[PDB]
Amino acid sequence: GWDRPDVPLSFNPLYVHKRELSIFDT
Amino acid sequence: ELFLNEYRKRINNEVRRAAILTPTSSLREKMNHKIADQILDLSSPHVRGAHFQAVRSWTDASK
Amino acid sequence: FNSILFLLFFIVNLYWFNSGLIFFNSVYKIHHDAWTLIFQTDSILNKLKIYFFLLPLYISSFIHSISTWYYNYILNFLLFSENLNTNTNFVDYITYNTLLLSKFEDFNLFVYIKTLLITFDIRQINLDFLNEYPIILLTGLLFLFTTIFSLICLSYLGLYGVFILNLASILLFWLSMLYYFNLIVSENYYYYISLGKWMYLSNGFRVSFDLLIDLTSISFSFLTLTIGVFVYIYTFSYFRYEPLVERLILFLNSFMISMILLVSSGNFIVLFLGWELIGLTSFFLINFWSTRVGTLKAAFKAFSFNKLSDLFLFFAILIIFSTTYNLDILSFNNQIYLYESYNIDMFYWSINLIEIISFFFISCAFIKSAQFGAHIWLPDSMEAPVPASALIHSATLVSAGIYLLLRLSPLFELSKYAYFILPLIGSVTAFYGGLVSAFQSDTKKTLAYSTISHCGFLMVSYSTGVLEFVILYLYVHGFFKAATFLCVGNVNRFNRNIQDFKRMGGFYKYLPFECLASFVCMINLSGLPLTLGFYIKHLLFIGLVESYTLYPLIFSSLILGAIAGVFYSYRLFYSIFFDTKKGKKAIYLQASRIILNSKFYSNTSLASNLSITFLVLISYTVILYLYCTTLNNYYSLSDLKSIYINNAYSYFYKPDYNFLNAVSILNWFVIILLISVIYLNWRWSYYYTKSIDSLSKFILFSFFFFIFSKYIL
Amino acid sequence: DAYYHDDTHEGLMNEPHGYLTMDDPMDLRPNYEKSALELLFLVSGGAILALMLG
Amino acid sequence: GGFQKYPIPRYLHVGQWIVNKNWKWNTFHMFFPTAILCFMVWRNSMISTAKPPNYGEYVDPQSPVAPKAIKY
Amino acid sequence: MFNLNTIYLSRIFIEFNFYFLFFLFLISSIIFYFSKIISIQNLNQNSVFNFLKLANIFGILISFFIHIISFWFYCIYSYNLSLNIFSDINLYNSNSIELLNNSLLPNYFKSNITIDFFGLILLTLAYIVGFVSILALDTRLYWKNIKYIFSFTIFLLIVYVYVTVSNILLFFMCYELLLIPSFLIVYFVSPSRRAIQASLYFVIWTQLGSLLVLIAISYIISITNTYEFNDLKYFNFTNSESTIIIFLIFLGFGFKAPIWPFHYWLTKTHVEAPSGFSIYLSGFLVKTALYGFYKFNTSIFIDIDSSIFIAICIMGVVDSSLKMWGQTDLKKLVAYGTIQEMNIIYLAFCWGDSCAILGGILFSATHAFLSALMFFLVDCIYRRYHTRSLVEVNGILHITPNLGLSILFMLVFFSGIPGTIKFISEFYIFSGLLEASPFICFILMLVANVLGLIGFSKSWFNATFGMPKKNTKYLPMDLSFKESYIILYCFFFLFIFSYFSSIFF
Amino acid sequence: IIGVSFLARRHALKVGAPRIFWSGCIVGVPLAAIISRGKSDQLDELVGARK
Amino acid sequence: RQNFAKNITTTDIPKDSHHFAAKRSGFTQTEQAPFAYNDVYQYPKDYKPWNYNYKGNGVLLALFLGSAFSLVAYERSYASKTGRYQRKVQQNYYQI
Ligand SMILES: CCCCCCCCCCCCCCCCCC(=O)OC[C@H](COP(=O)([O-])OCC(O)COP(=O)([O-])OC[C@@H](COC(=O)CCCCCCCCCCCCCCCCC)OC(=O)CCCCCCCCCCCCCCCCC)OC(=O)CCCCCCCCCCCCCCCCC
Ligand SMILES: CCCCCCCCCCCCCCCCCC(=O)OC[C@H](COP(=O)([O-])OCC(O)COP(=O)([O-])OC[C@@H](COC(=O)CCCCCCCCCCCCCCCCC)OC(=O)CCCCCCCCCCCCCCCCC)OC(=O)CCCCCCCCCCCCCCCCC
Ligand SMILES: CCCCCCCCCCCCCCCCCC(=O)OC[C@H](COP(=O)([O-])OCC[N+](C)(C)C)OC(=O)CCCCCCCCCCCCCCCCC
Ligand SMILES: CCCCCCCCCCCCCCCCCC(=O)OC[C@H](COP(=O)([O-])OCC[N+](C)(C)C)OC(=O)CCCCCCCCCCCCCCCCC
Ligand SMILES: CCCCCCCCCCCCCCCCCC(=O)OC[C@H](COP(=O)([O-])OCC[N+](C)(C)C)OC(=O)CCCCCCCCCCCCCCCCC
Ligand SMILES: CCCCCCCCCCCCCCCCCC(=O)OC[C@H](COP(=O)([O-])OCC[N+](C)(C)C)OC(=O)CCCCCCCCCCCCCCCCC
Ligand SMILES: CCCCCCCCCCCCCCCC(=O)OC[C@H](COP(=O)(O)O)OC(=O)CCCCCCCCCCCCCCC
Repeated sequence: GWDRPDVPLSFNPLYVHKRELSIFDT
Repeated sequence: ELFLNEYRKRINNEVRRAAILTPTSSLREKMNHKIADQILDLSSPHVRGAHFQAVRSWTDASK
Repeated sequence: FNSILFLLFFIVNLYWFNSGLIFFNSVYKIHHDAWTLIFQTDSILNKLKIYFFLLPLYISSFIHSISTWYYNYILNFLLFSENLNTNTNFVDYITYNTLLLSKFEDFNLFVYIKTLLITFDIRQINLDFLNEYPIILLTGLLFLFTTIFSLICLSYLGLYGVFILNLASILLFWLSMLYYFNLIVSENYYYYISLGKWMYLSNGFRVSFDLLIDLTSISFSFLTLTIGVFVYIYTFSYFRYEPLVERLILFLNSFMISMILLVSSGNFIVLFLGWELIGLTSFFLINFWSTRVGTLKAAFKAFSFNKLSDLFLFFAILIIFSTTYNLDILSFNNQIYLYESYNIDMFYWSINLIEIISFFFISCAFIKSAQFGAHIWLPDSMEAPVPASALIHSATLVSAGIYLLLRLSPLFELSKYAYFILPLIGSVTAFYGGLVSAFQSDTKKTLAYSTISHCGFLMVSYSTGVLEFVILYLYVHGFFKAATFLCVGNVNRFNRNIQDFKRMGGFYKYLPFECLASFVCMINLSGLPLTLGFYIKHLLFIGLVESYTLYPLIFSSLILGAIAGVFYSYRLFYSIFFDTKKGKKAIYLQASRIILNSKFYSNTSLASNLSITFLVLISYTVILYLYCTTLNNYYSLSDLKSIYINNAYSYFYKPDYNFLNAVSILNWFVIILLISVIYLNWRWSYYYTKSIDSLSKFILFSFFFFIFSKYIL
Repeated sequence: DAYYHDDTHEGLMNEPHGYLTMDDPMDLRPNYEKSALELLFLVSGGAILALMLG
Repeated sequence: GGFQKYPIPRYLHVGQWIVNKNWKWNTFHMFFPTAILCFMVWRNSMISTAKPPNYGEYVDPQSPVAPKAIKY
Repeated sequence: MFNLNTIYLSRIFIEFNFYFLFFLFLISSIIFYFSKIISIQNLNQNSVFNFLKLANIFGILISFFIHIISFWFYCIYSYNLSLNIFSDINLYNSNSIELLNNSLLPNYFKSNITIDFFGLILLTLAYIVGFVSILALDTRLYWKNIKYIFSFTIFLLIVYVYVTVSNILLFFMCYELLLIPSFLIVYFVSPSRRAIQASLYFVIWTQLGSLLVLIAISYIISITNTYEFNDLKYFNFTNSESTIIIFLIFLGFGFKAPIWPFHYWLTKTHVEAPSGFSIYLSGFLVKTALYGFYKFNTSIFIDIDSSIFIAICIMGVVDSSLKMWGQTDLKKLVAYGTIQEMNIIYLAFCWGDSCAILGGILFSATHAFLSALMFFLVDCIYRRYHTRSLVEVNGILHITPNLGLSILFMLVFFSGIPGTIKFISEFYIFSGLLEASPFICFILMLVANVLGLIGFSKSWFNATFGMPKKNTKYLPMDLSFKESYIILYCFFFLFIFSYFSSIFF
Repeated sequence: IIGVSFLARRHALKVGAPRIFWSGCIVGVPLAAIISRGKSDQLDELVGARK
Repeated sequence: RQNFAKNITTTDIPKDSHHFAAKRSGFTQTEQAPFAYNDVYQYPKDYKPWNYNYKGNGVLLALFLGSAFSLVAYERSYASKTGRYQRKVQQNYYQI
């Protein structure tokens, strides 16, 4: 019924790094 | 060495032929003959199937 | 320059040439060597008459001579070889060959044209020719090439193009497989085909690419192909309106062909190839949702286990090759008994050769069949779409170990390790899977754990050692597991990808076909009295051996696993369909709108319903055929190529009072469990007192009915 | 289904599209890397056919 | 049932919701040539196919077809 | 039916292909030097750089075709020579056929050419890998390093003399000549700044082994004044001399062909070297050492236990396989894979001249092609996605489907599926090792094909799959025709070389 | 096979359909003949008539 | 960067000069000057970017001729191995 807006880019949310990627967790 | 390996390959092919031609009944009875003895006699010590080296003394190489 | 005139002249020339050919043939027969005396007579009038009346023959011979001269020149030019037989000059050669007419001695134009026409005649093909030469290869190659080329050319073949092409190929393959299934299973027909010398594997060795279509191969091949046909028909509806339906369809076809190649393998190299191919294609199917990395973790888990199994299988094959300088399956099966007495000198222990080879084979078989310990990947493999899950868990991925055991049975018959390990692990897996499935709440997880339990039962059946019982169990489990998987897939699609039935309730009306189809499929799958699936468990308990040291644990685990079927079947069916409505209001309201009321109304696909119905019908027919072949008084199964007789059929033909009364214990255990799952109340209801009253009525009526039936008549 | 949209009317059904490779269809460079690799493939195949097969 | 359709870039050669108008002729010209190739492969392989004797046939042990042991 | 025409055609083709390459190189170099006062590119469409690129590419390619023909002639010649020697049993008859040299071109370095199957396999690897690497280095050569367009032609000439000579000293000199061009390429063509230190590490690590091999050659030459490589049959080295020679030879050639612990230089150089030169290094430059080790150890009689050398090779395999998991850098991961494969190949040569050499040669060929494929894929990833790290690269398949498909098929080939020369080589080596020492064979197979394989596959699968939501304005398009056909040719060779005549394998 | 493949390949080109499969048929007819003739000529005794 | 010449003489570049039009009247005192070159690339109709768009028979003919040459060469080779000027076809051929 309703004309839905095109699928949101929000469906895939960009992930922003906030913590160091330790080399001990490679 | 390749010729002995060829003997082993030929006897294996003959065993496959026997398996296909002869039903499982009497198959072992007919195999317990020249064929089985040759299969055992062509074992690894006598034929170098896939081993890196066939450990042969100079007398064995001459033979 | 008229087409009609050209055609008329051509027809006249044809008739004239045919008449001249007949005349020359007759004259040549009369004058075998003296025909020249009249043909090449020095008389000018006779020479002119002969040339005029045989002009079509003479012009044809001239054209043939020119063509032969040019062809010989081309061959000499290309091959730097010899001359045109001799060094005849062009003029001498052409004159001699044109004057020579003996080339037409046995040639008749009408006969030649008729032979060319009848060459392609299809009336000639006969069953006897098909029986001599298997057309299974022609259709399997068709299916394989169709899948490969469809994968490559996706843009050319849209959704509909891919579907129709692969549907045609798979239907032809299945029909041919169906035709040869009757001959292979009962008529003692099996084929050994070779495509060529594949690779060199030693200084002078070269293994050929060979296929073995035997009873052992066909049992798995026909089951996988029959399940795959309907899974293929069903997938186009399950993945309806999805971005990537062609990819899923082609992945399913790839996995099917990989499993078919594995089962119908003529030597260990082809077997290993098929092993790796099923592993890789199962990985792709599990990782179908490539965008998500959560799916990649399950795919990588399955990949690691598959690589471990590949290591074990490769090492076992290497041991076999080192012992016997041969990789042929038949040769190995018929030779292993000679080398049974041998031992292998390892690091610090002298291990028995049969024991070590069987150890590696059983390890890889357990990993791929999801036995206890190595089953951790199977629950996580449910991330795949339901068609892929059904195909892998019914008869394609989880039966690879069973196929290995059946194909190399002569090896394991002389294996102490196999004797000790197969029953114990099989029973433990059966119990574990059954109980976990009973306590499970998700549909796909429940089916996965039920698959684990049935694989354990298959291992225990092989331990008993009746290959016919193992094959029957495999067929029953595969067919009904696949059907139940399809039904739960429809249920999940309706419920919007929520696979837990805690949010499912009152779906009987919204999915009428699924409810009844699931009822039938589940009663058959879970071994229940008066169903096609009761006999498999009955035969397993008939054949179970009693000389084991851990027999107490084995038998108790088997009993618990066998009874566990009832709980999971009841929970799944009741909670999905006839329980109180637990799902979100939207699921029901979106479909209850009056505007939708129509002759076309349905929450599933008509093609899906037809596919499930045909799958159930064909499974019933095939299971009945196998039961008649094996369990009938007249044994008409084809040779299994095994010399180990277990004596288990004695308790199926002439059971004694002890065993007859022993089976009653399990029968009544199942009866009590059914009564519990039916009449037991866990929640307050308006019908609590009336439910207790109904239980009392049923008990008393059962007693009186038994009294009248046995004594009063 | 209830409200299925036909392909002829669905504006988001895609016909075959996209560029097979990164090479520009209309390129003015006399580039020969593709020709060199095609020649390598063809000569290898021809050598197999004319020297090795059979 | 399925996910909502979203635009796909034209430049990208991907299979998302790809439908071909000429799929009928494409299928016709992809099926029959494949069938001919498989027929050629099948007739080539049939030369190296093995089958056990029929119902009324027995293998004579002294016939050439019968298996023969290696003669040293 | 074999005739002298085939013999002379084989010899003439082998001799004249070298002079074809040399004359092409000489003409190209003369043009380059005498066309410009300063030998650098003129940044215009009419530069001589285009002509030099054309000449190098289609000299290598045409010489590769001629090498195919000459290799086939050699195969026929060697097979029929063995038949001629073996067939005749009469005591009066003996095969003594003497060939007279042509009067057109001279014998380079006054040496009679001798060709073997391993040498020609090495030469074919040189041709193909050099072609791939030159195709890769086009974007790297610009306006001051154009002089390095001839590096692969120089490599081809050096390798040709290396594999078509029966002289020990010329053999050693050809082996040692490879250092300068490779060092210059790494030093002047590598974009990364760490390449400066990587080049020094490469030079020092390889030169230590070169000095070891030099000491061994000095021992052989000083003791035996001969140089014909066949007079060693009539001279026997004492036990001490033989053990010293084998130790020096093994260690020196293992410095080049990476062995544990001498692979630090290899990792550094592969990480910091041009993506186009890493292909050539891994594919070919580590196998000249294997060829030299094979020649020397099969010529010398050694009466020592090879357990220590086998242990070194197995330790290298285990070390590389265990470290595969912890690499997020695709290039370093491929370098560890190269170390593993090279150590397996080297292990294949630890039983003198036994049948293990066949598996070693086949594994050398398959590793060359597989490493070329892997490094080329890494090159494509790095060039279109401006990073070769797993953390920065994800979801390649969804933006570049062809590249993701190439990665997946590369992993499948690396896994060693049947129908591939990789599988055939693994089968040879493991079949021998099972009888040699079954428990060691089990440990090696387990580690390499499970733990190392899983570590290798983790990073590649993580890169291929996922969802590339980052930097949507800078995403690349796809593989080009050049890259696609290179990948296809690598796959085609890996698949079809299994049909090569089994006489030599 | 060759004639029908040529005609069908022409039709596929006309209607814009794939034709590399018809090309494969045409190319492989001689190759299939070579393989079959070589297999027949080889003195290899599979299960069947002895040489 | 690239230094090749765009304007080739082997053929005339396909183009459309009507898609973009340059303004030539009615300007304002704040509007930028128009552009001189406004031709766009025009592809041939029926060009499909998703395949090779190859319509030649050269490759097929080359492969078929190579296969035919290989067949005839093998025939001659077999005759030479058997020591005959031509193959001696037998009356019956069996499986093998
Ligand atoms: C984009 C690519 C990206 C690559 C990089 C990424 C790589 C990794 C990821 C891979 C996955 C992603 C890429 C895949 C998607 C690509 C999408 C795409 O581009 O779509 C367009 C692409 C091209 O079609 P199109 O663009 O519409 O039109 C192209 C032209 O119109 C066609 O013009 P034409 O009609 O004139 O045809 C020209 C010619 C095609 O010309 C060539 O390709 C030149 C080949 C030179 C030789 C090189 C070695 C070949 C080795 C065998 C493989 C043959 C090639 C087939 C492809 C590989 C296998 C799948 O066609 C033929 O004649 C075919 C015959 C070839 C046989 C040659 C054999 C040489 C000797 C080999 C060794 C000895 C064999 C003994 C056998 C004995 C008997 C069994 O889509 C396809 O059509 C796919 C075709 C796939 C192959 C099947 C068809 C050929 C079958 C040949 C015979 C074998 C079958 C059984 C025969 C049985 C009897 C013997
Ligand atoms: C698990 C991994 C899986 C990976 C794979 C996944 C699947 C991937 C699928 C996608 C990729 C593969 C399939 C698609 C490939 C592309 C097909 C295509 O159509 O592309 C269009 C592509 C692009 O089209 P284009 O831009 O127009 O370029 C056209 C070409 O430049 C040239 O076109 P053209 O029209 O100018 O034709 C040129 C032709 C010119 O053709 C001709 O000249 C033939 C006609 C004349 C015959 C002679 C007549 C003489 C007397 C005169 C008679 C009157 C005139 C007659 C002619 C009139 C004009 C027709 O010249 C040649 O071909 C030279 C070859 C010569 C050496 C070999 C053949 C001879 C052998 C010895 C023969 C001895 C007997 C004869 C003796 C003769 C007397 C000495 O063109 C081609 O097809 C070129 C061929 C090479 C294409 C690439 C092939 C890649 C193959 C990859 C295989 C990978 C295998 C991996 C296996 C992995 C297994 C595990
Ligand atoms: C002691 C005598 C010798 C035999 C030893 C063994 C004793 C019997 C052991 C029975 C264990 C059965 C475990 C079933 C677990 C089911 C879990 C599940 O799915 O959820 C619950 C499902 C119901 O699922 P539901 O979804 O409807 O609701 C679940 C509600 N909650 C979660 C709140 C519990 O089924 C049941 O509730 C029935 C199981 C409980 C009743 C068990 C009665 C046992 C009667 C034994 C009779 C023995 C006859 C004599 C001979 C025996 C030996 C031959
Ligand atoms: C001579 C005899 C016959 C010769 C034929 C030789 C065939 C050799 C093998 C060819 C493989 C072709 C693969 C094409 C893949 C195309 C891309 C695709 O599918 O989508 C990728 C999908 C999505 O692709 P996409 O939609 O982004 O892009 C498609 C279009 N392109 C690629 C051009 C841009 O990505 C993936 O997730 C990777 C999936 C890979 C799945 C590969 C499965 C292969 C299964 C084969 C089974 C064969 C059984 C053999 C049994 C007998 C063995 C002896
Ligand atoms: C004492 C004797 C000394 C001999 C010294 C040899 C001198 C060599 C001088 C080379 C000059 C190169 C430029 C010539 C002018 C090109 C004009 C042009 O582009 O128009 C197109 C015309 C014709 O083009 P076309 O369109 O007709 O294409 C067909 C090409 N042919 C004729 C070759 C079949 O000229 C050419 O295409 C010639 C290309 C020459 C460059 C070739 C590069 C490949 C490697 C060989 C280089 C030479 C080294 C020696 C041979 C190899 C070793 C044996
Ligand atoms: C691994 C170390 C780090 C990497 C750098 C590599 C350096 C070491 C390279 C290998 C050198 C050889 C070691 C094994 C020697 C085996 C034979 C042996 O000595 O046994 C006693 C041998 C063998 O004796 P035998 O008992 O077997 O038989 C002879 C017995 N008699 C004599 C009693 C009849 O006895 C000797 O004759 C003594 C020889 C000693 C030689 C030691 C010096 C070698 C100098 C040349 C190489 C120098 C390379 C330096 C490189 C740069 C270093 C920074
Ligand atoms: C019971 C099986 C049910 C399923 C069958 C599915 C179809 C299988 C394919 C058809 C049978 C093929 C094998 C024939 C065996 C044979 O030679 O059988 C023998 C007969 C002749 O009899 P004889 O050889 O005994 O004299 O063969 C023929 O008559 C050949 C005529 C052609 C047969 C069909 C060929 C199909 C291949 C594709 C053709 C494409 C044509 C062009 C399209 C544009």
